[PDB]
Amino acid sequence: GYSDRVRSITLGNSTITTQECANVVVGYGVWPAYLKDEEATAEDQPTQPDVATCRFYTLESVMWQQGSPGWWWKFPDALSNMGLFGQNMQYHYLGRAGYTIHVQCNASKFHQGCLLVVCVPEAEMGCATLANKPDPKSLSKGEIASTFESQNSTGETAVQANVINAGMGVGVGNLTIFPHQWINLRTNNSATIVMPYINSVPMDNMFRHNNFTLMVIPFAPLSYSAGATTYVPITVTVAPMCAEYNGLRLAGKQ
Amino acid sequence: GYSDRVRSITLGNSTITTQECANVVVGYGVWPAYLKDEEATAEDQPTQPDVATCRFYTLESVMWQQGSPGWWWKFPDALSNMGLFGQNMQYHYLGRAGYTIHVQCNASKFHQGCLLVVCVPEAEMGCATLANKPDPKSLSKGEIASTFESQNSTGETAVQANVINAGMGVGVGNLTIFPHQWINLRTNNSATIVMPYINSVPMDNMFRHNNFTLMVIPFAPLSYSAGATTYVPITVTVAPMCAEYNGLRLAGKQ
Amino acid sequence: RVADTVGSGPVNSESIPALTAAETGHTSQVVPSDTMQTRHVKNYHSRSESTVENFLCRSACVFYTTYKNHDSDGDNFAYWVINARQVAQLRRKLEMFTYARFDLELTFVITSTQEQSTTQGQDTPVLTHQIMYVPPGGPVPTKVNSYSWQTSTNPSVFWTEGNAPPRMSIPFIGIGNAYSMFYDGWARFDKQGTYGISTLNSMGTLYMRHVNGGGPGPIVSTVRIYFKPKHVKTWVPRPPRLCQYKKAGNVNFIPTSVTEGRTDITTMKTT
Amino acid sequence: GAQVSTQKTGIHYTNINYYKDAASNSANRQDFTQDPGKFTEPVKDIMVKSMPALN
Amino acid sequence: GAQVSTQKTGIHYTNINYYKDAASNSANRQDFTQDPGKFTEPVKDIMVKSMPALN
Amino acid sequence: KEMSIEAYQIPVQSNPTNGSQVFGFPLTPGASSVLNRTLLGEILNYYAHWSGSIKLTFM
Amino acid sequence: VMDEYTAGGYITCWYQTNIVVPADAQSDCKILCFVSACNDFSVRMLKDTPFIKQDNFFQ
Amino acid sequence: GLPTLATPGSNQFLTSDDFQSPSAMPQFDVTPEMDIPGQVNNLMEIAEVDSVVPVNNTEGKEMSIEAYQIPVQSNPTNGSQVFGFPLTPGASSVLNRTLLGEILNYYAHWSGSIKLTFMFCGSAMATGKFLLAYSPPGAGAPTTRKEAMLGTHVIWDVGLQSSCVLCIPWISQTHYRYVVMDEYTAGGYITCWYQTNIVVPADAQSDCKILCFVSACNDFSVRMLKDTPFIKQDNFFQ
Amino acid sequence: FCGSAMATGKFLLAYSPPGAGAPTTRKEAMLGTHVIWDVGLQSSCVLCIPWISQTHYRYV
Ligand SMILES: CCCCCCCCCCCCC/C=C/[C@@H](O)C(CO)NC(=O)CCCCCCC
Repeated sequence: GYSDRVRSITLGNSTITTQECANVVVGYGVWPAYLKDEEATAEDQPTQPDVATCRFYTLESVMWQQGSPGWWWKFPDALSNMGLFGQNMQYHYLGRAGYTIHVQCNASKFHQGCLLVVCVPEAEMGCATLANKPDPKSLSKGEIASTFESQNSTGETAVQANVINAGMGVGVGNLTIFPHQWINLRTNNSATIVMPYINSVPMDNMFRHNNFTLMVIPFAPLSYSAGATTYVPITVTVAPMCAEYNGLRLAGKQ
Repeated sequence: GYSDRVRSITLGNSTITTQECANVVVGYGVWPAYLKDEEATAEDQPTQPDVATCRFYTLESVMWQQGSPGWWWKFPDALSNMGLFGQNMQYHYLGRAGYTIHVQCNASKFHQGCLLVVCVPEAEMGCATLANKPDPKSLSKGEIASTFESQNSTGETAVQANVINAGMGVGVGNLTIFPHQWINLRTNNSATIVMPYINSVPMDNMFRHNNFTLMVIPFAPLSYSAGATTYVPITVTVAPMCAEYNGLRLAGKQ
Repeated sequence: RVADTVGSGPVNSESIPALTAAETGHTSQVVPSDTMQTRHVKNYHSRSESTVENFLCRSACVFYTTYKNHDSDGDNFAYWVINARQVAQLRRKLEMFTYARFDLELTFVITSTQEQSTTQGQDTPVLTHQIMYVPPGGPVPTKVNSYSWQTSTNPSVFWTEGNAPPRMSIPFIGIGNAYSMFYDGWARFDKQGTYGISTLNSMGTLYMRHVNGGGPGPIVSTVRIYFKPKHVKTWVPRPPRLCQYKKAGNVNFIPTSVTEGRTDITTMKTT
Repeated sequence: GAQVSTQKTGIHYTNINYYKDAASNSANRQDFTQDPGKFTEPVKDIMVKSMPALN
Repeated sequence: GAQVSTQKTGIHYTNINYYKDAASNSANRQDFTQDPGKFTEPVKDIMVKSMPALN
Repeated sequence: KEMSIEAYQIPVQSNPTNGSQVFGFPLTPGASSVLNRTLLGEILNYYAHWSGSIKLTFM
Repeated sequence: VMDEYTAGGYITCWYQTNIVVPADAQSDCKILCFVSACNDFSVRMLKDTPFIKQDNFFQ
Repeated sequence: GLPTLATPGSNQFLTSDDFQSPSAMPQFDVTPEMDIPGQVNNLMEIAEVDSVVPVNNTEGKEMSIEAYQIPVQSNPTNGSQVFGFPLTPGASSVLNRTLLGEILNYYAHWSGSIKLTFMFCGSAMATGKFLLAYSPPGAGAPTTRKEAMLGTHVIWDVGLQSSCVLCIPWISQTHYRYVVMDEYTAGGYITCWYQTNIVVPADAQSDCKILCFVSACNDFSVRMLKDTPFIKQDNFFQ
Repeated sequence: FCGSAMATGKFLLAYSPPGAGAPTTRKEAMLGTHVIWDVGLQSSCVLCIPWISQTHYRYV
């Protein structure tokens, strides 16, 4: 009694069910796990919240439309405001963690469209204006998704959001090297990735560095005939995995 | 991970996939194979093209309509113009071969209709005019399907195409003794038969004799509500199996 | 070495090697043996030349400067802040990986040219240069002769024109367990200020200068720096740089088309 | 105290390191490791080619 | 890990390959193979000198 | 369309005729406006010789 | 590079059986295509990409 | 002649090379080695030694011995701060010039734990409890005894043991930190506060002085050699 | 779920222990114990309120 669509994931007080899936993409084949004494530098004992932090936080939803170019969410921060995760995140200088990203979107057998769900580690972005650097608010808005554009972005300090380049000066159609799954309304329902901690250092600050960005770009525009339900939302749900923290002190960010 | 609908057939550079099927009807239980030294008369060594000839040739398509009475294709000839098969067929006096017939037609869950796909060996047909014999062009038009009628055919040298008798003076509803499968839009998608060499002689000429005729007759008329896609094509794909040839010489046909 | 081909005959099954679900994100391990008949072919081809090591291990110019043999006020020496983003060639190569780790093979090509004057009776001796590396924090030179050129600790190279180009080896001097090619982060914990790789960047300056003035006639020497990664390690592949580069300190770019266009979606006559 | 390795052919070559810092050594090109399973099939679920990705 | 080969006379010489690509090696001149039967006597029929080429 | 994300969208629809062509490009992965700029294309453009089989997946 | 000596052939796609749709369902759709090499693929001869140029040192 | 192919780097002069070379004085008989006391093998054995830190390098005091005298006294309020400086041993006006600082300034990379020792130099009749604390970089710098206390700390009571050893542990995103001041490699903040005001009897000095010593722990190390920015020169000396 | 077999949708069923107020946002509610129920062929989802109390029993 099963279908390689069926699926039940549980972490803490949260639980995910999948009535339509492919498989589950797992980072670079590497499954997340706690930092070993052999790869560590911080000598103080780390905190491992566990259940209190490694659970499923569900960000604000977004509406998909026939013109929607795409969306993205920086990650170390985005959960900066989620329960005890965001907290341990404010009281500590260092932290490291893996994640279980689950993008959910559903239509009917009569709707059609296709989304690309990827996890770009170290997604440095360019500025709309060659001479400057894009301001923080343009880079990430926490749980509020940021948007790509179906054209060139404009001046001052915004990000060069034109989708064709994912704001990174590359060919949008090549993002497929990073961990990803496709949500093809016709056969899909949800996408699930398991990003492990990926960085050139055992641990890092969480407000100063975004070790990866989730992007949801539609390659096959949404469509439907008149009469069909017109509002098709997309919802991102993420869960920290094996979060450790070091260097405790007062809270904030400089 | 399977469905008795799923299906992948490969011969040469060609490959067939079946997302919706029943099974695969196999001749009279007999699977095609090369002529044994014990059943042979021609003493010269035969040619076995193999890959070059035993592959999938896909004939011209035909449009199914709410009135379509049916179609048929004589076979030894029909492939008389297909690559190296047709060639070996022109340069040799004798030849024998089996086949893998695959009729494909697809509609939506909202369309309905039902086709009968059969392989009538030795399908001798009558003339529309009692006193004469039906001319060649009326019998077969190579890759171009011939048509049955929803009434009596007329004069000169045409074939008595009225469907109720399959132009053979029998009850159309009894063709089911010959190898066949049904394409019931509601549950089907394709039909596949494996006709072995069937004849009263180890080998035969290929331009003078049609050892069998494929017929596609609709018993359940196609229908659909307004708005549904109106063009529903049918496509025949056939592949020679274990073709041998004897008596090489110049090419043509008397 | 590459995998050789397997002999394939005709098939008839419910097995669907031709159909999958790309939505999976898993790439198909489909060989030609499936979906078609094949002969047997013992393939000897080797991938030896596409190894990360070989892709990078080749000297490449990363920059170069100038300085005169003469000039009052000192001021006739040059410097350059080590970094690998001022050149298009190599940058794009290194930027095909997010993180990398490697040793570096430094090779310098020094040349001198003489400019027009009125000066006469010129019989110029050999030219000897000095390239001095200055780790970050070290005292930097001010004039062609400030004490700091003693290099009592800073390593440097002395070279006489006419000989084989100078060369040294540098170990993996990174602070972290690897070099970072990109950095979606800031310098300060209040996201104010510098954003980009430019923050991880900090590897000291390189100082060049003539040791001897040669003659009273005006001369201008140029130093070319060549990097060449060795013993390489690479992690997390990335889409090659599509848009042209615009700045050395950031990712900034101006939007570029995915490729070039053709007449129809059917034109074989490619652009 | 040298070492002999095979050459790149379709015979070996002797070699000794003369410097104390391993960074001084030449690039190791006789290397040949490879794992595509990271980039392709990074699914937690092993997929049989003959089977469908949905059942 | 060197190798000694005889010289061209009417005594040997030691030798070591210092490079990793066999293409870097010197020309092999100590070679001496030879088959004239390709160019002369390429007949499917062996001919006896004492005999005639027609009988 | 090379300036838009539509460059990747192959058009398909209901037709009143059979056999119509959908698209076509030459197996010239290295210098073809279509392929040359892919992951495979990009890599190829750093070399001069190539050999092997290719996988084209359609969704 | 594109050398007729080393021509590679042609890749084409055709309608085997027109796209059939019920009422109130989109007739036109889109197909995506992905390219990649098989386990017998290889490359030789290193060279700079013709894809990245430059005019002065960056800043 | 054995066939030779010279490679780049030939006839080159690399300050930090290391080859054999001909002796200008053959068969020279060197004077026998003696056994002088206190031999050093590594510059670290130096930096593991304590030296006084000029914490009160304030308003002209750097010219006097007072630079090392931390002021402390009886207060009419709790929580008042005693002092504070950043964990930037390499380029900090306070530290950089110590034994540890001096050594550091000859390198560019550093890693390890630090020992800050405090010595109370008030009358034996004086009492008081202090809160020595280190707050890693991330949030601002502590400005309350609270805040400071949410960090790594030790509460030092001044009993017969007049010397307290706080111990700044190594806590960084990276293994090493630049010796220069780079915000990427920020080091955090070191602060000290009154846990319980200085209590004194009659006829005993209210104000006293605390001395502070810095030194490295057994896990400390350094990398990348470079000249000190501390010693200049204009012409050859005479 | 008793809607037409052509209908779809994902729901978030959640239980938040007493202590703070009552959730008034999908967020807040989601910080509690929950299950996200997608309506596929399995039309019946089972949330399961676990026993969590300061005391063993609770008054009726
Ligand atoms: C006489 C002898 C003179 C020798 C002079 C040696 C000079 C040092 C040359 C080092 C070149 C390293 C190149 C590695 C690339 C990294 O720059 C990049 C690339 O995007 N980013 C980054 O900057 C990565 C961040 C890592 C920070 C490392 C800190 C040392």
